[PDB]
Amino acid sequence: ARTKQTARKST
Amino acid sequence: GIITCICDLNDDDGFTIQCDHCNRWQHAICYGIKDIGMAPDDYLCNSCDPREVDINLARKIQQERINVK
Ligand code: NA
Ligand SMILES: [Zn+2]
Ligand SMILES: [Zn+2]
Repeated sequence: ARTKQTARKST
Repeated sequence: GIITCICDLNDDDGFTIQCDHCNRWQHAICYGIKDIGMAPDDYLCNSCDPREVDINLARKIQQERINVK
């Protein structure tokens, strides 16, 4: 299927 | 880019999946899809194809996300 996923990261 | 989901809390939760038929988006977690790997090749939302799905749980999860922002 078609998906959208947002990743939030901190370095 | 319209979110229409069974929780009736249609803001972006960071992981959405697009219905193959109506092209509206759902929260994957409301449909029990915990990660991309759990998403099937073919996918229809509950409006386009009624399924057994825990609507109260979906609302609970999304309402909780909103309540702790
Ligand atoms: Na369905
Ligand atoms: Zn939802
Ligand atoms: Zn649909």
